[PDB]
Parts: sequence; C-alpha cells; structure tokens
Amino acid sequence: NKSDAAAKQIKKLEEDFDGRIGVFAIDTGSGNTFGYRSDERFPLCSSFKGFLAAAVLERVQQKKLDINQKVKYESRDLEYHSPITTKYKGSGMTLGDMASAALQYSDNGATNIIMERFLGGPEGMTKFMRSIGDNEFRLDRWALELNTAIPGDKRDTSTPKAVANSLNKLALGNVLNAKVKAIYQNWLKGNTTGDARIRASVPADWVVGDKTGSCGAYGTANDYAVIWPKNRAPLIVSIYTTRKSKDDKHSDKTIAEASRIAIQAID
Amino acid sequence: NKSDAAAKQIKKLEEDFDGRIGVFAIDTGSGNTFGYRSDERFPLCSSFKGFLAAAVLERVQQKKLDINQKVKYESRDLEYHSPITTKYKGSGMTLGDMASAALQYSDNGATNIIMERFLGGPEGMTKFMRSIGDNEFRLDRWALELNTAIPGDKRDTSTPKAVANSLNKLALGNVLNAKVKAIYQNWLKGNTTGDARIRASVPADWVVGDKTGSCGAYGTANDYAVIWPKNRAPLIVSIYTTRKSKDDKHSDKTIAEASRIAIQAID
Ligand SMILES: *C(=O)[C@@H](NC(=O)/C(=N\OCC)c1nsc(NP(=O)(O)O)n1)[C@@H]1NC(C(=O)O)=C(Sc2nc(-c3cc[n+](C)cc3)cs2)CS1
Ligand SMILES: *C(=O)[C@H](NC(=O)/C(=N/OCC)c1nsc(NP(=O)(O)O)n1)[C@@H]1NC(C(=O)O)=C(Sc2nc(-c3cc[n+](C)cc3)cs2)CS1
Ligand SMILES: [Cl-]
Ligand SMILES: [Cl-]
Ligand SMILES: [Cl-]
Ligand SMILES: [Cl-]
Ligand SMILES: [Cl-]
Ligand SMILES: [Cl-]
Ligand SMILES: [Cl-]
Ligand SMILES: [Cl-]
Ligand SMILES: [Cl-]
Ligand SMILES: [Cl-]
Ligand SMILES: [Cl-]
Ligand SMILES: [Cl-]
Ligand SMILES: [Cl-]
Ligand SMILES: [Cl-]
Ligand SMILES: [Cl-]
Ligand SMILES: [Cl-]
Ligand code: NA
Repeated sequence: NKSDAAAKQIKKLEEDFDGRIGVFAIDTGSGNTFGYRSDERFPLCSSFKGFLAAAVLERVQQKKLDINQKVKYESRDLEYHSPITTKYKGSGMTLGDMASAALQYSDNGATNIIMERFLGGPEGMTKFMRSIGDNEFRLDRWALELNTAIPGDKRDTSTPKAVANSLNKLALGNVLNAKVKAIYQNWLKGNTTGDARIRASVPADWVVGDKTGSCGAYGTANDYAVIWPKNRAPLIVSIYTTRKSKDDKHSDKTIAEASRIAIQAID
Repeated sequence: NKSDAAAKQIKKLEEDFDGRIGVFAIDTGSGNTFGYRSDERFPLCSSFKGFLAAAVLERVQQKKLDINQKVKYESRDLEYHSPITTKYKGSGMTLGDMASAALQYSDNGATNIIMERFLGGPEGMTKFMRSIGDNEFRLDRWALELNTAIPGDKRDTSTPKAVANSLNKLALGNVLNAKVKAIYQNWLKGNTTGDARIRASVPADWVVGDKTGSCGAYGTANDYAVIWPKNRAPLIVSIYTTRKSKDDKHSDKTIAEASRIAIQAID
C-alpha cells in the first residue's frame, strides 16, 4: 500500500520526462525489495563494463591471467572515449589498470581490447553472465556500436532486476573470493562518472560503488550501485531509463530521484 | 593445517616408492591451488605432445596449415612406437589425424614428422611455449632421444606448475578460438594411454582429457589432465614422477594416488 505509493511516484517521474524508468532495489539486511518495470529490457549502454571488469578478475582468480601482466596496443587506433588508454598508449597498461579503466572511466578502447583478447568478444561476455546464473543479460555488439538504444530493440539489454541480482552476486556474493572481491568493490567505489546519479541520492557519509551507462540517443542512461549506509547492511540499487525521441537528452536528476524513491521503498 | 596434510601424504608416497613426486592442481571454479615440488624440473617424456598438438591447431587457426591437408611420408623410416603412422604409411594422413595420433597414442613418428615439417624442431616447440607465456618448459631433443630421464639433467624438462598453467591456457583459455579449442578438448578426452593414471583417480561419470608420458628409465612417468566433474567448474591436475635407479619401473598407481590426493587438496 506504500510500495504502491513508490510505484506511483515512479510512474509520475516517467510521465514527467516522457520516457520509461526501470528500478530494482534490495536491502540485503532485511530482504525487502522494490521493483518497477524490473523485468523489462533496457539498453545496457556502458553499464556492462562493470560486469566485464568482474569477468577479468574472475579469470585472474582462475589463474588464467595475471593482474599485473602488461597489455600493449601501440599498433591500435583507439575508440572514441578512451581517456586512460590514450595516455598509456606508449607504454602499455597492467591488465588490472586496463580493467579498472574500463570501469572507472567507461574507457571504450579498454573495454574492446579486454573483450577481444581475454573474454571471447560479446558472446564470451554473455556466456560469463550465464555462468553466474544471469539469464536476461545479452551483449551483442562491441563498445561503440551497442549504444544505439533503438526503442523495442533487445540487442545489448538486460533487466533492472537481473543487473541487481548479478551485482549482488559479484560485489557481495561468492563468485569472487574475499581478496578479489575487495579489489572489485574498491574499483566500484572509485568510479568517476556517477556523481550526479545514484550517489546524488544518498547522504555524503555513505559509501557508494557504481557503474553508469550513457547511450547518447533516446535519452537512455542508467546506473547501478552497491551502497553501504552507516551501521546497516548493503543496499543494491539499479536504475534504467529511456526516452521517446532520438534527440532527447538523458536525465541524471530523474535517475537520482528514482534512486531516492527506491531507497525509501526498500526501507 | 589440512593443506600441510596433503603435502604429508605426497611425502610418504615419494618415500614409499623411493623417488620424487611433483604435483600442481587448480580448481578453476574457486582458484584454489595445490603444489608439491611444483617448481622443480621433471622430464617431460611424451607429455609435450599434448602441447605440440595445441601448436599445430594454432597454426591451423592462423591458416598457415589446413587441418585436412594430406601429409605424405612413404620415404621415411618410422620411429619406434609409431602405431598410427605405421598403419597409414602407404597413403599419408591428414595433418589433423597425424596431430591427434601424436596425442592419443603417443605416436613418435607423428610427433617427429610434425616437428620437422611444421613447428621448426625442438627450438620451435620451445618458442611456441614462450609465446603463451610459459617460461619454464624446454624441449632440446627429438622424440626418442628426450626420454633418457637422467637424474639432475634439465634438458627436455618443465615444472608441474608450468605444465598446469599452460594446459589451463590452452584447454580452457583463449589461445585457441572456440571451435579449435573444442577439437583440442575432444582430442584430449579421447586419449587412449591414460586409463591407469589421472583417469583412475576420478569417478567414472566425470569427463577427463589428458596426456601421459613414460620415459621408461628411472621410473619416470607423468600425466596431466583437464577434468570436468558433474555440476562443478573444470580442474587441472599435473603429476610428474622420477625414481632413483635406471632400472626402476614407473608406477601408474603412484600417479593415480598423487592425483587423488591433489584433487582432495584443491577442494
Ligand atoms: C613418450 O613418452 C613415449 N615413450 C617412449 O618412447 C619410451 N618408453 O616407453 C616405455 C614405458 C622410450 N623412449 S626412448 C626408449 N628407449 P631407449 O632405447 O632410448 O632406452 N623408450 C610414448 N609415450 C607413452 C605414454 O605413457 O604416453 C608410452 S607408455 C604407453 N602405454 C600405452 C597403453 C597402456 C595401457 N593401455 C590399456 C593401453 C595403452 C600406450 S603407450 C610409451 S611410448
Ligand atoms: C557508455 O554508456 C558510454 N559510451 C559512449 O561511448 C557514448 N556515449 O555518448 C554519450 C552520452 C557513445 N557511444 S556511441 C555514441 N555516439 P554514436 O551515435 O556516434 O554511435 N556515443 C561511456 N559511458 C558513459 C557513462 O555514462 O558511463 C558516458 S557519460 C560520461 N560522463 C563522464 C563524466 C561526467 C561528469 N564528470 C564530473 C566526470 C566524468 C565520463 S563518461 C559517455 S562514454
Ligand atoms: Cl507536478
Ligand atoms: Cl515491488
Ligand atoms: Cl517490477
Ligand atoms: Cl559502451
Ligand atoms: Cl595476479
Ligand atoms: Cl571511434
Ligand atoms: Cl532475449
Ligand atoms: Cl557518494
Ligand atoms: Cl555521434
Ligand atoms: Cl606404511
Ligand atoms: Cl610446491
Ligand atoms: Cl633437476
Ligand atoms: Cl634451465
Ligand atoms: Cl577421439
Ligand atoms: Cl613412476
Ligand atoms: Cl603401478
Ligand atoms: Na508530477
């Protein structure tokens, strides 16, 4: 009856900005959840990089790769939005730095390099997610092409709930061992791109790890986070948005507001 | 406290048969490892043919060779223990069949022929392994000469850990593409020489792919395997053994027992 209220405010927010909002949120201390369109598909945009970095750390743990192995790509032309990979291009990067770059700055060259050499492309990235029991997620395209966000299109999408479930598995569950999870968590905590999204919805003295996506068409953007409040157990929050026209800008405030509503609801 | 125990059992087994046992094992599902003498050198014996097979499939993937190209050797005197190459000698074999034969029956002529025409000799075979980041392994002689297994001699040796690492890279990693890997895995699954070694250490309904070697001096024999349990992730097990006196026979039961101990330990 007050979880119907939260759904009502999400409705009004989607109506206000003429688009579609999907939310899932879990309070891991109590198990209360809140969903709105939590089983509908949204474009992932850059948000899959947060899982991609998890996959790299999993192959480190499986001893297939070394976190300090050097990765050299002097010959490569770098994708648009490659801030870190551009500045390291003379000297190569460690695997760990390239992986955190893909996550903490949404670096496209970093993503594509890791996917081509280590993960088996978008198919391998999808298979990774199947392996932790995520049945929704699908990655079909490489980093620059998967941000088209065309209404009705199911390529490169998941659901809010599935992103939440997977983040909860990787950041708080048992896919990664204690040491490798701590690195994953720290990677998420140092993300640089999410200050106006889920982070903006919470008190400054809480600790937030997140990954954003911004498709740059159809006002499509998203954010997922693990949240550590003071003296309580972790929350998981996952917000996906799209808008009607190709030319619509995304809305960070709509995300932060949906996040705020979702946190109240799981409380 | 229970990983020291596993080391203790390996000790007793080496003392029991008066020789030296080297073990490395990975559980890819958890990343737990187990080593005993895992950084000591042991003779490879025929066990390098499993990597030689991988090398051939890599040049197939590079389209340097065709898997169905005919390989003709009417002119040649065959090495001792060439069961498959002897039976095809009149008509030649496909590259792929020669390669699988080298692996599944430990065919010496097949090995030597491939190394002499396609892989650039013991030097080329060693360089192959450097190319996947295996820095230990060295092949110095051709197929029959490398089986002398002389105590203290470092020619034609590797370490349990390095063999384990490389198998994991080749059989489960991303040196081979999805299609070519599956062939490699099938080759390994149908090995015929390994029934009394690692295979004997595991429940019948698990799937096992392996490659053995038997130097036939100094009781030196070994086996490495990729292991697929029902409803768990792959294991990698690598067991090397040596004995004191020239005339000592190898012990398949010691291998199977070391394997059994190693599997429990990574669990
Ligand atoms: C590589 O290890 C190969 N081994 C050998 O060539 C030699 N000895 O093997 C004897 C145990 C060898 N090298 S040089 C030499 N004599 P020299 O004059 O220099 O003193 N002899 C091949 N690999 C293997 C292997 O273990 O893979 C073997 S042992 C085999 N067992 C079977 C088998 C066993 C059981 N079952 C049910 C079926 C088949 C096949 S090969 C020897 S050849
Ligand atoms: C993934 O979502 C995103 N990738 C993109 O590369 C595109 N984003 O467009 C911008 C909205 C894109 N790919 S294809 C394309 N155009 P085309 O029509 O030519 O195919 N555009 C990467 N991720 C993110 C993200 O949100 O994670 C973004 S947004 C971003 N902002 C920052 C930032 C903001 C604020 N501060 C204080 C610091 C940093 C960094 S990345 C774009 S890149
Ligand atoms: Cl209003
Ligand atoms: Cl709900
Ligand atoms: Cl819902
Ligand atoms: Cl992207
Ligand atoms: Cl490491
Ligand atoms: Cl580009
Ligand atoms: Cl689908
Ligand atoms: Cl914050
Ligand atoms: Cl553009
Ligand atoms: Cl006893
Ligand atoms: Cl060791
Ligand atoms: Cl030695
Ligand atoms: Cl050496
Ligand atoms: Cl077969
Ligand atoms: Cl032995
Ligand atoms: Cl025996
Ligand atoms: Na309103």
